[PDB]
Amino acid sequence: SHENSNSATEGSTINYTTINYYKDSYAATAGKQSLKQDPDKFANPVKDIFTEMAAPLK
Amino acid sequence: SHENSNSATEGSTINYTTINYYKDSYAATAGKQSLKQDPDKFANPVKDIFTEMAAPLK
Amino acid sequence: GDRVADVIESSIGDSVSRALTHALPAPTGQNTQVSSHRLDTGKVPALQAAEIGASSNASDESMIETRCVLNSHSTAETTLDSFFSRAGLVGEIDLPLKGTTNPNGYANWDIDITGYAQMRRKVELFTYMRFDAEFTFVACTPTGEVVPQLLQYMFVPPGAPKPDSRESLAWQTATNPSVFVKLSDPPAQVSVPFMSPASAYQWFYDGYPTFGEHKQEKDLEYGAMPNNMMGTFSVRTVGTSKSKYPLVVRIYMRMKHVRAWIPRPMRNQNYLFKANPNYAGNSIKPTGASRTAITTL
Amino acid sequence: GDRVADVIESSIGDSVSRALTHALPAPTGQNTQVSSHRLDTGKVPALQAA
Amino acid sequence: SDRVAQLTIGNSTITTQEAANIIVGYGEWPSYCSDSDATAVDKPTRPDVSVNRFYTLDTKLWEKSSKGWYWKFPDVLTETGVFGQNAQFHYLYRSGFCIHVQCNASKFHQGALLVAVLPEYVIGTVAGGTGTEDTHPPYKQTQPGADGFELQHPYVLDAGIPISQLTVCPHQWINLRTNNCATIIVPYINALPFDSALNHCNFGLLVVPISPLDYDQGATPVIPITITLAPMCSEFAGLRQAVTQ
Amino acid sequence: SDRVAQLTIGNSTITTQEAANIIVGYGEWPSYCSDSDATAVDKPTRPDVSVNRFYTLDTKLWEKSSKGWYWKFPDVLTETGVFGQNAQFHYLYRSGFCIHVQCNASKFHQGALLVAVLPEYVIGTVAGGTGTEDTHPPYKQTQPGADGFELQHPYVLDAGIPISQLTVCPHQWINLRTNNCATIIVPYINALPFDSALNHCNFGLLVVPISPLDYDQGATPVIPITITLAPMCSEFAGLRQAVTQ
Ligand SMILES: CCCCCCCCCCCCC/C=C\[C@H](O)[C@H](N)CO
Ligand SMILES: [K+]
Ligand code: NA
Ligand code: NA
Repeated sequence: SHENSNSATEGSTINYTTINYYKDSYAATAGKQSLKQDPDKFANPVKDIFTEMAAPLK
Repeated sequence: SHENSNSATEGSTINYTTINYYKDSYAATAGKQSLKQDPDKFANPVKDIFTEMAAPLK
Repeated sequence: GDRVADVIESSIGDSVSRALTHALPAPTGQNTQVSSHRLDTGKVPALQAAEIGASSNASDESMIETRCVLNSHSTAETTLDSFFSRAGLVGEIDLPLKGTTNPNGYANWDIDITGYAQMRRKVELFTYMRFDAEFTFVACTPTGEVVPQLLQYMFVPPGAPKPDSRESLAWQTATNPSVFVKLSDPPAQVSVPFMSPASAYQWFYDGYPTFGEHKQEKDLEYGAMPNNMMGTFSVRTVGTSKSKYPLVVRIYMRMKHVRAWIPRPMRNQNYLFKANPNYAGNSIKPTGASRTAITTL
Repeated sequence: GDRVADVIESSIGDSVSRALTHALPAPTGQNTQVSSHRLDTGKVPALQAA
Repeated sequence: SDRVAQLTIGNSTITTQEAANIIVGYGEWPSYCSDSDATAVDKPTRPDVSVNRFYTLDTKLWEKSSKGWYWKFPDVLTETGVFGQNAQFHYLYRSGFCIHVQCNASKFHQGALLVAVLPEYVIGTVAGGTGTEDTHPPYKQTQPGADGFELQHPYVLDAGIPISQLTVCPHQWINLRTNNCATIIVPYINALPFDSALNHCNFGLLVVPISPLDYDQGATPVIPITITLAPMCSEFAGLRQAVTQ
Repeated sequence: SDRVAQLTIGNSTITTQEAANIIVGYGEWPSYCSDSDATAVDKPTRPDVSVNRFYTLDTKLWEKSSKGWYWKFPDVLTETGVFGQNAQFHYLYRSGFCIHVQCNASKFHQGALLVAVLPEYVIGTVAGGTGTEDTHPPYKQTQPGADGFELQHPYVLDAGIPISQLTVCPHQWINLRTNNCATIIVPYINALPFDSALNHCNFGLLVVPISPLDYDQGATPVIPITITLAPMCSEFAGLRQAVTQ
């Protein structure tokens, strides 16, 4: 379509498939989000990574 | 479409993207305007322009 | 044909408007470029001559040392349609049961949007305006209640017969446009074209509509512009018998496809009368707030 | 590394002494050249601004 | 080279040695009406040199207590020269204007005038003071002729609008330590291609002191402000007998 | 074009409409210390905009009887702004300076100031008058801070040397009929690559009236001299706690 880029997610590393009937994109449906995850950001934010087989503190 | 050119903006140096379901164009949505500006018309309407670096009254 | 040199080298008749300036695209605010120190003679961006009539051309970069800023801030919300294409109240019509005003089930309202201050102050920022409009009609009782009543709205252009009763023959509306709607239905809404005999409506007309002596008796016509007089909006309850309900019709206008010319200073005194700039001479107020001294906040 | 423009276009750290003047060889006193009369407007070597 | 100027049109020439450039209102020079904007079908008359020339119409005295004045266009000129005659004999008229306001003092005097052009300058009244009376300005006030008229309440421009924002209109300042004149070129401004020179004033000229005139006792105390103007690209149509109102 | 000037450094801009060019001391612009001239091994800190900017430090009144004043660098600034803080927290310091001395009067006033920079300005005493006492100048006199200090014997510059030869140093004159400011750019001058901002003043600034101030009774009698200066290419090293002396 030919609307404005009003949505709160314009420039998000994940892309959506939404529906809209208005010139402003924030009026659009929530749609579908891509299913990417990065748990290491929270669960394993160590500088020097350690493998599963080794002893963590060597 | 195949309507009449009834709009108040027919012949405007700026073009719009509107929606309409009637034969008269003035029934259309406001749409989007192009984003051109000419501030000099009001802020700098001098006959002989002067640059930023020079002394205005020489 | 023209043989004398002065007729040949004449610019009499040049119909091309020679413009000194031109519009450029500007969808975002201007960016900031890196700047450094400048210790130089001859070049002086800070110094100006306001007498010329232009605004200062000095920028952030030439007055202080700046970093680079990439500005993505949009300029879209300050276009004329963004500013004006919002519906505001421009008229109110009372159709009471008992009363001095419109007591007989019908009313004629001359179309004039200068009776309400919010809207009036915005449009008067410009001298000339050309636009289409969407009119919405909100009707209910004075308490805001919705009752089962049928109404008729009719647009009466200048020269068409204005109804003078709820039963006027004019309501046959064979050519004028009319809207029949129930108070129980959503607000009636229609699109209106740009209708002036002129190329634009003008909120200010420094003149008289007719020739002649301008004796004090007819000074109420100073500033009267027939080109802005679009006619009458007439409303009635649809019946030969009086309505059981007191009614109120609120009229909202939303401009669209707007063009404006000649900006002017914005109103700083209260409005007193419709289409005339009279202000109370005994209560001239400063444009804004005051303080006790120029050296303290 | 430096990504912001102002760091890239920076003169912080310039260690070169920029000199406005330079020495020239001068083993003898300067000579005198022939000169004639000059009756001209605009040009004025005698006038200075100390 | 921004300070010296010569304006020559018709059989008249103006000089100034202390100018501050020239303002071309709304960045557009005056021009004749095109065949597509026009509506009236009679061939217009364009007198040229006999009407597009400078007319010096009036002199006011700037006093330490002056409030400011205004003139209306083309009203100021409807009774002057060949221009006036044409404006009277014809129903339709249109033209642009070159306005040159003059005021010289000395390097020991001070003060600043704001010289502005305000299109469609509708005058308001004080509404009986209390604001309850819908009174209207009389003819001599809306169209003062060559004499101009003095502002009663300059701050609201006798029209309920702030003079502080008048600079949003084509203007120049005559700041005595800098210049002695203001020059503004105005194109024809209207929502119609031609109009009546008598019933409608397209714009008003405002000359208002913002920084009051001052000088020490002993310096010339009479400081005049003279208004000189020239119609540009004048066209007239709809000919009949002469009419003044 | 030699008379008008704008100096912008940091978040500060100076303008002048009656300048007399700019002097670049010893024909050399300030620069940072090279890796071959340097000796101290810690990585220096170069704060940039927060310290290389104009600081207006003091105003003196020029009177018909004024003797002249001096200020010492970097002493004048060791307690001002972010520059001061850095000079206090670090053992080592170096920088150049842009000095702008200001003094305007009127076309009816007269007088001439000599504005000069004298590197290593060692102050002497009158030796008990008879010259038999080896007395020494006190701290408040050798490093007067932002207030500066008044010369007791300008002719010998309070140091037994002729002010008549002070022009062998980077300088300008503020001769009222001509200009209203002096601008001197000074590179870092020392026999070492960096030094203590507290223990050593690299140069002194001298502002001395040579042709006395004069005017007729009735003309503004208060004629200030204001000193504004900006460090250029500042570098600091040898960090520890803050020290003022
Ligand atoms: C069936 C219902 C139709 C209602 C028709 C409404 C037509 C309104 C036309 C818009 C007119 C714009 C306002 C014009 C002029 C101003 O109000 C004043 N006269 C200015 O003095
Ligand atoms: K941008
Ligand atoms: Na400038
Ligand atoms: Na010379």
